[PDB]
Amino acid sequence: PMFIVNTNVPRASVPDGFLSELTQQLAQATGKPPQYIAVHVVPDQLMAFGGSSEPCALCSLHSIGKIGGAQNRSYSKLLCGLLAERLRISPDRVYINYYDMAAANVGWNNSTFA
Amino acid sequence: PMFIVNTNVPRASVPDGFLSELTQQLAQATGKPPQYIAVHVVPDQLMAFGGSSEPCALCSLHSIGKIGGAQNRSYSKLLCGLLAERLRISPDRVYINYYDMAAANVGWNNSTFA
Amino acid sequence: PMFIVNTNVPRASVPDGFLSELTQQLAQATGKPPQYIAVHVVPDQLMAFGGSSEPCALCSLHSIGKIGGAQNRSYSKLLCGLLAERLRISPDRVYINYYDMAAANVGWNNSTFA
Repeated sequence: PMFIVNTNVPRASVPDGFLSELTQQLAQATGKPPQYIAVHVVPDQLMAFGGSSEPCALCSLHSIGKIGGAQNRSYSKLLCGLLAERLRISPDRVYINYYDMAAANVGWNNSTFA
Repeated sequence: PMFIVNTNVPRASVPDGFLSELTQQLAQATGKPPQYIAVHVVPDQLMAFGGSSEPCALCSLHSIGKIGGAQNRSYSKLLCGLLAERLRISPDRVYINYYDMAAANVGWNNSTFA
Repeated sequence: PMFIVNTNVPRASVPDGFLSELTQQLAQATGKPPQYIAVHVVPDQLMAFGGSSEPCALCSLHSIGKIGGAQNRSYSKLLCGLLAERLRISPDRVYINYYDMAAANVGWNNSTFA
């Protein structure tokens, strides 16, 4: 699984250990081993949500399976929780796009996951 | 809707007001309320289009519905128009990927739109 | 086709000529003319792969067709090869998401490719 967060919150507001916390929590939520979890945080972005430049985040979670109605609700509660607690971003200023990737459409280690 | 623009045009070439203009115009073109429109502009990128480093843009528009052949033509005319007029990027050096997101696959406010 | 790579490798480690090499090699692998190939490299990123911050890359390849099981294996070999040789990123620390785009869902030059 891969999780990306783009945000206008400044780099100095991202706590040390945030990458690790995301890795651990997503391993738990997805059921996948942490060795397969990739995380990417992009602060200091030039962005707006609803026309406002108050703190916000635009995110993606890609995973081979483990994506669906109930699961995505649960991921959204988890991830909005983390972004609120760690980055002080209001859950109503967060979008998370979920992608259920076909194994054949993810490249890794000179091949695909198919 | 979420609109992202990545470009090699420098930050100082992005005019004041550009994110608001995007937000306003996308609300109009998509029919969605401005409060749901998120925009993200990433200047100073290391990129090429057709092997050339002349001004270019790689973009995405994600929306829950309002995505289709005619609509996407109309978005492309609008957005290429804005990138040409405001960032001086030629329309033929612009790619926009469109995504019609399932409501279940967009997280917001601790839940999804499902 | 459009190829984007996000990496924690620093900008000074990206060799001269790298965007052209990507452009050329992807033209060859996809069969599409280089004039239609767009590439984007984003260094100095804050990211982790499998809980660690050694060199890694999170990437996407979007193409109108030319996406599938065998082709994607071949792209992954090529692109992991280039990232290893040029950026010294281990292939096992690289994910590449592949997207087969509908022509109607790609904007270019005030319209779509449909």
